[PDB]
Amino acid sequence: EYVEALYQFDPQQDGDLGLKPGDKVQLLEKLSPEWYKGSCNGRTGIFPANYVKPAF
Repeated sequence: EYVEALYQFDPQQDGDLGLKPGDKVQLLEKLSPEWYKGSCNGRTGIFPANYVKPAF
């Protein structure tokens, strides 16, 4: 499963996966309704679920 970032998430804590709009992210785990774990361009971390939409 892959998702696409719609909004810029600026990371603030170690383990956060920063996102720029258009970035496609491999979804590794849905931790809760509010936080996902994923990978993008070689980086792995967590990000809020409402920054992204389905891609494939």
